[PDB]
Amino acid sequence: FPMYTIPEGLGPWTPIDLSHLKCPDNTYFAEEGCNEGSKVSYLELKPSFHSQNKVQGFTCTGIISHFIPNQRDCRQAREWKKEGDPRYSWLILDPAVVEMDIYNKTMFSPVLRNGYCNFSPENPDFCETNHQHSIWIPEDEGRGITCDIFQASTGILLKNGSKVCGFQDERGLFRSIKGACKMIICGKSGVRLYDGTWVSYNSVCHTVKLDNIEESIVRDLIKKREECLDALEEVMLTRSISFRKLSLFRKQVPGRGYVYTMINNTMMEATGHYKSVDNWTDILPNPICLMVDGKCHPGYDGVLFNGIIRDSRGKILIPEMQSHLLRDHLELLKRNSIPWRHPLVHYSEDLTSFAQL
Amino acid sequence: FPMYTIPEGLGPWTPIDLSHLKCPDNTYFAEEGCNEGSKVSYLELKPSFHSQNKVQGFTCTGIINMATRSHFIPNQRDCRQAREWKKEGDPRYEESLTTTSKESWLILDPAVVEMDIYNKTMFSPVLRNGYCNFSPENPDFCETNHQHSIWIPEDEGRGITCDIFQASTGILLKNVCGFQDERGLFRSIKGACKMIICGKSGVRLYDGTWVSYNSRMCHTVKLDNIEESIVRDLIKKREECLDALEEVMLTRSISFRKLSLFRKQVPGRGYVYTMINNTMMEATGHYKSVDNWTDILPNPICLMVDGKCHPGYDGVLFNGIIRDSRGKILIPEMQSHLLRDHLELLKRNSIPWRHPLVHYSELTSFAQL
Amino acid sequence: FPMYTIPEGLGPWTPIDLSHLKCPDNTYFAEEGCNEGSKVSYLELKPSFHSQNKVQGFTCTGIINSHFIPNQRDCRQAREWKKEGDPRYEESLKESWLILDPAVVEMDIYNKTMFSPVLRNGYCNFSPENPDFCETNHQHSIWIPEDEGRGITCDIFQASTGILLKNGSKVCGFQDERGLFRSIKGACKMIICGKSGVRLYDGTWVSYNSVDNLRMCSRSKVKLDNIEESIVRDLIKKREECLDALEEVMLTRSISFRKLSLFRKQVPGRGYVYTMINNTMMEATGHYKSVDNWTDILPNPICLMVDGKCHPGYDGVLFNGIIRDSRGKILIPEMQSHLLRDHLELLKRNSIPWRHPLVHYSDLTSFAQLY
Ligand SMILES: *[C@@H]1O[C@H](CO)[C@@H](O[C@@H]2O[C@H](CO)[C@@H](O)[C@H](O)[C@H]2NC(C)=O)[C@H](O)[C@H]1NC(C)=O
Ligand SMILES: *[C@@H]1O[C@H](CO)[C@@H](O)[C@H](O)[C@H]1NC(C)=O
Ligand SMILES: *[C@@H]1O[C@H](CO)[C@@H](O)[C@H](O)[C@H]1NC(C)=O
Ligand SMILES: *[C@@H]1O[C@H](CO)[C@@H](O)[C@H](O)[C@H]1NC(C)=O
Repeated sequence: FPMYTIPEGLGPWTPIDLSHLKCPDNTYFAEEGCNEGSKVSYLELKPSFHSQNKVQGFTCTGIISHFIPNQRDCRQAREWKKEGDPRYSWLILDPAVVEMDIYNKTMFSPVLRNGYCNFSPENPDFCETNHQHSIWIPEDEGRGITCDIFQASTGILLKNGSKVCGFQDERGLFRSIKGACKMIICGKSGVRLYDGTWVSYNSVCHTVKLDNIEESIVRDLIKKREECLDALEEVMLTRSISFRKLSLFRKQVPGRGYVYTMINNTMMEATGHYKSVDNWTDILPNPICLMVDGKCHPGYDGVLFNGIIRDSRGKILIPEMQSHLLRDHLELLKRNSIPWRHPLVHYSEDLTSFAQL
Repeated sequence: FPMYTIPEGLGPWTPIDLSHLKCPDNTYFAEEGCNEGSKVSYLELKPSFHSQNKVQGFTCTGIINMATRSHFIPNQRDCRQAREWKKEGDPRYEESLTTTSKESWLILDPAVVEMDIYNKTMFSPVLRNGYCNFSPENPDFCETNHQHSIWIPEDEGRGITCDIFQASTGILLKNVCGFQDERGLFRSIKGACKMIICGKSGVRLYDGTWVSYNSRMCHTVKLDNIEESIVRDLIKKREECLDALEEVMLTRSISFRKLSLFRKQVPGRGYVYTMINNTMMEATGHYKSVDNWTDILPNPICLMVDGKCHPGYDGVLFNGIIRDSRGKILIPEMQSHLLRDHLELLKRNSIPWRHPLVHYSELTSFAQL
Repeated sequence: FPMYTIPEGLGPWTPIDLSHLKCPDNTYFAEEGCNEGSKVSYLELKPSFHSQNKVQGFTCTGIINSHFIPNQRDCRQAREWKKEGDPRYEESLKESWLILDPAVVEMDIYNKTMFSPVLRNGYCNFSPENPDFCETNHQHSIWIPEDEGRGITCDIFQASTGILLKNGSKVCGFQDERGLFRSIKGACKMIICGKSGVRLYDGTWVSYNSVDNLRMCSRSKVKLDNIEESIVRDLIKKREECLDALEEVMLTRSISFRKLSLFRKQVPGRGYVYTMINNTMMEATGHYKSVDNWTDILPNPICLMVDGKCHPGYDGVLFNGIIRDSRGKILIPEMQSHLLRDHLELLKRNSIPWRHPLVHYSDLTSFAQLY
């Protein structure tokens, strides 16, 4: 476990719900007798693609007693309110972020009926929401779907004579072949590696295979994960989080993983390629500049990503780093409120509780 | 400490308050010089007995209306009448409706209390001074911290019974150091003493289990005969469960993850907690070591306890175990070791009920009902 | 780290806010080749000095309509009628002053600036334009100290006698009158109330000028590089555990006597001592010493030995998590935990209710629910 990790080539931020935060996958396999290879021109996935499984949406509830709304007017209602004249009819409650896999494009969320939904002839452009009379709609009719998900990059396919022991990234990251498998995405053939990255290079598929690891390291990963899950348990309870606690969601080993922040009291997600950091100067060459992708990362409203913030005098507070310095800071400790809980998440079975709005 | 641990002989559930959660005693002692012996036949304690510490009950509060509101000290007789009306759907609701005056007995339940199984002394924060004793001046009821609110057990008999033994067969091992369960789990004489229960002759072992045979200071643990590293881990584990308990009592919610911290990590007698009807539930069981998940999970959807797949309640089992939507058995410790996160195991499950007369300081605000 | 730790020469209690809880400094430096030296007779700091950071105060709000800006002593007169009884409560039911207290503020004891969220933009300085009060983030509410002199004083010194230790003619450390070695590592020279002396790394000052102290002190208000790795990351475990304790207090406005004991200094030396009275948190200051055997401090189940005398406590609460049960047994959280003896009274989350309305405030007004 390096002292620290910092994302390389960070993707754009997507707003998410609290329930979307996931504890990092901290597995990383070493390089042994596998160092030489041939440079392989291959395309891999752009960082936005890994934020394609979060589809923005709103919900719609009709009334005079509640009635079953239909998509067309729900949209023009949702298009108003985005600027406001009538304010009522169809009650529009947002954000309603859902997950969806790239393959069947199935949607998954507690606000959707039976936990999930699939666009069908009977619902071509909406989901039912296990409410009496509320239907869920995405914010882009096309659900931010696209296949412009690849870019050119140069790596080295690693020799072991004839056989392939692994891969090495354009960044330099050794990614092994231990948990690699072959899979087409968007009509291109490529390899799917344990780490999460997909690469286009062809030779010869949530879970985790953990049989070839020393007890000591599999115990440490379980330690790490449980720590993070307690924090998640408490974030979900209190709808709040401290920048300290948020740092437990930072992928602790080099590799692809999520990067988390808070903007406008909403949790935000992006994808990056994590690189080991050995010296605080390597990412803070002076106290006021967090170096990410060769640029000072400015942040927003004093908040960078992954629990990093900026104090009252402009200095960067990296939780892990302050903690190793025994220098406590109330700003790292204060609970940041994430108020929004969507009404129809915990809903069951003349006018609902969301008569409030 | 075994990988996991599963109850044998799982007794019936009784409802408890969150405060009755009790972090397990994880002490278990070795067999290093006690080979074989003669199979003896004996009486041990039915699990239900170990739940005689808890006595279900309710509370009753006199209610005088207005005219054009007030408090009186009712008697058990028609508190019990109004309580029974509340159990079936008699218009006891009409009672709590609003010169002209109305008398009503406001029933508030559950009010589970703790009881000295011998003193028969009940303990609660609802009882006046946190305890109560039946007397000729209160034959069948108790006083609370509210002068106009009485406490009454649901069973006039407070489940006091002596039908608490029954027949079991095991092995007395020769050296004589201890006895082997009908479950085959060694118990040592280490930390044992003598005592009489329902007039009977028997020994109590460190486990607390009682067996009928003979070949006397008697709750406590001494833990001297324990190496440093182990007692550190016992403390480590216990403090970890106490953290869970503190947050449970505060938040009045509990996640199945954390619920698993109350299971006895070692074989022997201990409690088994589950959640039925939005209420904590307690039963007693004899715990058995587990070395391979497939011994309890003959397939993904069957949890093996007392020979049968446990059906579980509301797709939820005990000790933090649940069923997913398809029936898959989620055992927290198991999932955790596979690095497989489940929100079902993380959602804080609400145990909302909090009795008004707990920590009440001498018409009342608790009264709009 | 000693099994436990007990405050010697315990000063008085100052009511603090929850946010004023601080996680201890568990550093301590051993002796190597620093055995004996010359006895000395010095001045050291009264423990109350270390709570001079906390200036009590109240806020006075002018009601007539709160639409009236109150004069400073239209407010003290109102506040002193709250302290006792009087018509105060009858103005609240033409000109009247709603008093809202406590309103503790931190103060830098040299430039005398006060800081708190009830103050305008979170801080305050006296000026000829407010020689005896402060502004709030509400235009009709001022803030006023409880003492005109904000606890300022130079009567902060006490006479005690130490041992000045020698390796060579180089001085390596002191031995306070309690007996506890305090090294010279990270010591500096400073002037308090016009006396000059050395500030040792433990938060203590003694008047006694020694050689090789050519550098003066920067901020009274830690750093640490020459310590065993194992030790430094042990300390980080303790700090982090205390910081978690604190994150939940601030959120929930409550704390258990289990949790509270995580704030006690794990090593001998100057440290804060915390308790609750009257549903308010409370800080004091003492010179902690190692406890090696519980009976040293618990000679008998009902008496906790602090400064020769049994500590009475207040409402069954003595400090640092120590409480008295229904019998009057002394429950030291650490001691109960090592015996695996659970007690609900330790787990119980004790409420710290008070939230002064004017914290981050931004006709008539809403918190004016007549009090
Ligand atoms: C007194 O000294 C303190 C330094 O401890 C100064 O504190 C700063 O005050 C500004 C506003 O006045 C705050 O925004 C800063 O956060 C404070 N810094 C610290 C370190 O507390 C204070 O300004 C000084 N006052 C005077 C009059 O010199
Ligand atoms: C946050 O809110 C402000 C105010 O409405 C808005 O202008 C801003 O664009 C929002 N944040 C981002 C990242 O756009
Ligand atoms: C029963 O025992 C408890 C302590 O174990 C005591 O508080 C209670 O008063 C006793 N009552 C009687 C009647 O012995
Ligand atoms: C606590 O409150 C009482 C008044 O009820 C008062 O007499 C006592 O001095 C207070 N003690 C402290 C330490 O504040």
